[PDB]
Amino acid sequence: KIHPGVAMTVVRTDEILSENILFSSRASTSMFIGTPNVSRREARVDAVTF
Amino acid sequence: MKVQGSVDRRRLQRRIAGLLPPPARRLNISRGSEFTRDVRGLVEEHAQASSLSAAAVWRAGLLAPGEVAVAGG
Repeated sequence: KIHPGVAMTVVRTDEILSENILFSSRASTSMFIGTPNVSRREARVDAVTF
Repeated sequence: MKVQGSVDRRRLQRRIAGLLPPPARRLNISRGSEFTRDVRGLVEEHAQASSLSAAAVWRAGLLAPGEVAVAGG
């Protein structure tokens, strides 16, 4: 426990969970909606995927 | 003036209307209905099983020309 010739700095990164609040002003984005689609695929021996 | 040599006129259209249709995919959905004959017709998997009758078999279509059982005659 002798002090060496040189000194040192120690750096670390820390994570903090945080519950945030988001405000949005009215009419800030225009959205265009499309018609939904349904297709089928992966026809396999016992099942179908949609 | 109307010679009409080939038989394609007024006749081949019926043949190609049968040879025409492909199987359906990408059927569009409405929220409020949520279930239709359209979705069912896309869904139906069309199994192959015998009811052991003349009318029942012909309706099930097991006497199918291709390898797969097809109904509707």
